[PDB]
Order: sequence, then C-alpha cells, then structure tokens
Amino acid sequence: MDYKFWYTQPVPKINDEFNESVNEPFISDNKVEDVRKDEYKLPPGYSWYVCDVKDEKDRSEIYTLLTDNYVEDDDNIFRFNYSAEFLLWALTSPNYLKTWHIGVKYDASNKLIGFISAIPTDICIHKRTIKMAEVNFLCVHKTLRSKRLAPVLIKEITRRINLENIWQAIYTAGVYLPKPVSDARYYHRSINVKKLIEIGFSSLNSRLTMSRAIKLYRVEDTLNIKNMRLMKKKDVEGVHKLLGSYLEQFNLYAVFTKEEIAHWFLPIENVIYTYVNEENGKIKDMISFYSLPSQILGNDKYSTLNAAYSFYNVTTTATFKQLMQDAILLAKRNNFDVFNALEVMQNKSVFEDLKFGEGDGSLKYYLYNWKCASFAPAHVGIVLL
Ligand SMILES: CCCCCCCCCCCCCC(=O)CSCCNC(=O)CCNC(=O)[C@H](O)C(C)(C)COP(=O)(O)OP(=O)(O)OC[C@H]1O[C@@H](n2cnc3c(N)ncnc32)[C@H](O)[C@@H]1OP(=O)(O)O
Ligand SMILES: Cc1c(-c2nc(Cc3ccccc3)no2)oc2cccc(OC3CCNCC3)c12
Ligand SMILES: [Cl-]
Ligand SMILES: [Mg+2]
Repeated sequence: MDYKFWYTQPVPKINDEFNESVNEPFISDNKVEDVRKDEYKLPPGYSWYVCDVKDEKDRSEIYTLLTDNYVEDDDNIFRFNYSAEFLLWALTSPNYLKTWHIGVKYDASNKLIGFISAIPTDICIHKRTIKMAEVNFLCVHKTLRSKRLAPVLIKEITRRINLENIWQAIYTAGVYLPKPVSDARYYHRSINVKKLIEIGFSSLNSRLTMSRAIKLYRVEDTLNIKNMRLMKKKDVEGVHKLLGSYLEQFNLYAVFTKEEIAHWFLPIENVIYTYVNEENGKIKDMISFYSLPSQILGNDKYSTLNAAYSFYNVTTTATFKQLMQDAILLAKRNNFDVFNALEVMQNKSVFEDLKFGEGDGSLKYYLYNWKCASFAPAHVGIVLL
C-alpha cells in the first residue's frame, strides 16, 4: 500500500534489500539530550495514562481493552484473549520500565481506549548484540480505528525508549509493513479434535470422518523423555546454559541473563509451562510453551479456545521430533485444545510427522532503526509473546 506513516520512520523501504555484510542502524550517533521531552499530542478529549501493571485495577483495565479489542482472525470468529496474569508476566520482566506501559484514556468517561508497551531485551542480530525494546500489545478501541491514533502511540513509545538511550526495537505483526527481516508461518496441532471441528477451527472431509479425525490425532500418554518435569528455581542456571548455548546458532535471538531465564521460564499456571530433563545434575532437555486463549466469538457451546503456543524447546538426549511429541503430550495433559507453533528454529522439520496443519497467515518479524539482510525463519531464534 502507501505507508505514509512508516516511510517517515527509520526502517527499510518496501523495495530495500540488504547484503549479509550490512548490519547497522539506519540512524546512528543519536543523543538522549536531543530527544523530545514533551508528550506527543493526542486528539482533543484524550489523555496519556501511565499504567501500573502491578496494580490489580490498572492491569484489569488493560485486560478489558485487549479482551474486547485485540487481534482477531481475518475471518473474525476468534479474538486473542491474554489473561491478566499473563499480562503481568509479559510486562514485568527484569528491569522493566513502568513508563513504557502507556495507555490512552478518553477523558469524559475515564476509560482506557489505547495501549502500547515495551520491555528492554538484549537482541543479537547477525552476531551483534544490541539493547532493544521489545514492543507489544499495541491496541486501539474498535470504535476508534483508522483515526491515525496508532502512529501517536508509536511515536510516543519511541520517544520514551529513546530517553533510555535505546535506539532500536523488535516487534512482530501479522500485517505486512516496511519491512520484515523474516516471515514465519504458523501451524496448529489439534489436541481436542472434536472441539476444534465444532467451533470451525478445523475441518472434516469425506475420507476424514469424525471418528477418523479423532483417531488421527490421538496420542499415547507416555513421554519419550520419562523424567521431563516442571522446572523449578534450582534449574535456572542449567536452563540458562542449555538454552543460551543453543540460541547462539541463530541469526536473531534474545541474549538472556539468569534473571531473565528465571522470569521467562519458571512455571506459572495458565501462563507459562517449562519442563526439564535433569541427568547427573545437568539440564539436558527442555520444553516450554505459553497459554494464549482465544475468545470464541458467538458460540452457543464454547466460549474459550485453550491454546498452547510453542516457546523454547531444546534437546540433547532425544530427537527434536521426540521432544516436540512430548511437548504436544504435555500440552494435552494441561487441558489445551491445540498446540501452535511458528516455522522458526528447528520447528518446520517436525510439522508433517507430528500432524501439524498449515495455518492461514504468517507472522512477520521487524526491527526498528536497523538495516540487515533478511533471512528465512529457520534462522530466527526468538519467539515474542
Ligand atoms: C527505538 C524504539 C522504537 C519503538 C517502536 C518500534 C515500532 C513499533 C510498532 C508497533 C508494533 C506493535 C506490535 C504489536 O503489538 C503486536 S501485532 C498486533 C497489533 N494489535 C492489534 O492488531 C490489535 C487490533 N488492532 C488495533 O488495535 C488497531 O488496528 C491498531 C492499533 C494495530 C492500528 O490502529 P488503526 O486504528 O487500524 O490504524 P491507525 O491508527 O489509523 O494507524 C495506521 C497506521 O498504523 C500502522 N499499523 C497498523 N497496524 C500496525 C501494527 N500492528 N504495527 C505497526 N504498525 C501498524 C499502519 O500501517 C498505518 O501506518 P501507514 O499509513 O504507514 O500504513
Ligand atoms: C498469531 C498466531 C496464530 C494465528 N493467528 C491467527 C489468526 C487469529 C487471530 C486472532 C485470534 C485467533 C487467530 N491464526 O493463527 O497462530 C500462531 C501460532 C504461533 C504464534 C502466533 O503468534 C504469537 C506471537 C506473536 N503475537 C501473538 C501470538 C500465532
Ligand atoms: Cl511528528
Ligand atoms: Mg486510530
């Protein structure tokens, strides 16, 4: 299309394509002293609001906004429905800034109608480790769309990030925008076939009768890696070394400190599940997935799709296929209806064998103020929320 906001930003033009040797900002030698100290102007009747995500009621306001107004399927039957506890987890990572949790209220009602957030993350792109902001949960009320409010929320968080002497960010979206560094399709592994069939997530065809679809997806309730267990605090140094060593092979990944591993992976019910295999006091395999329900739009029988999303999975004692089979099984044991995954890291390699179906669209990865060659999603080693 035209990208009249994006073309004023430091991001590639749609036709830009860079050599592998290119790996730099679009704009360097930036100065915290020069950054605007004034808040970006909102339309008359709207005000900035600083959300405190540790405050139950502020967190609840953001929860309601996203519940009613966040990402939907381009057929409009499902809306992402992140839990309040998930938001807490997602937004209170180590060294997070309260002031990168930005809301917009309509003054006359005092209601939150807009939101955008960022957490700090060390990101390695093509073997350069950069302090970045990981931006997410950009949301404008459905009553207020196409009013050019998103660029205000965007310019306003950029300014707040820049005040911290950070000049780059990472972000993902399903819409195509100038310009992805990688593009990863999503795949779904049915667990509760019948429910999926009933709510129109999956389909039957004459050869695949209901009972055949159910038999197709059925799994044995026995782990390939028998000692896979919920991670605990004692496990963090071992996960740090396992995952950390594994991630170094990729073109794009997060460099986690121990404190970050503890946050990202220590299990929280209905938010984040990590399983580990400990052999001789070493952590040799891990599995992790997060909970992201979709509200079912207008179904007289089901209100919620329980979905597990593949997070970080490493094996040194089994095949990757065996590990991901256990991951599916662990997700089944925790009452999930489906197991989603992106064609990132080694995932694509197992989708056919493990009966994944191809989804409808893809997820684009983006960098802000960074210039580099684009790459296929198997070289992507980071999963955003
Ligand atoms: C160094 C620091 C850097 C910090 C910042 C880095 C950058 C971070 C960037 C943000 C990353 C967030 C990642 C994220 O949270 C994960 S992706 C999910 C985003 N949220 C949703 O989709 C919720 C449902 N939709 C909405 O709330 C609205 O449709 C939104 C608010 C998306 C757009 O509201 P709207 O009412 O429909 O639209 P206008 O206000 O009229 O604005 C139109 C302008 O916004 C551009 N747009 C639309 N969707 C976008 C998107 N998903 N990313 C970036 N840009 C997006 C669009 O191309 C157009 O610019 P253009 O004319 O050039 O085409
Ligand atoms: C986003 C996604 C999908 C997926 N999205 C859709 C369309 C949709 C929209 C709203 C509700 C339900 C469905 N269909 O599938 O599967 C995925 C599998 C893995 C990861 C995905 O994206 C996540 C990381 C980035 N932000 C949100 C979740 C996705
Ligand atoms: Cl401006
Ligand atoms: Mg708008």
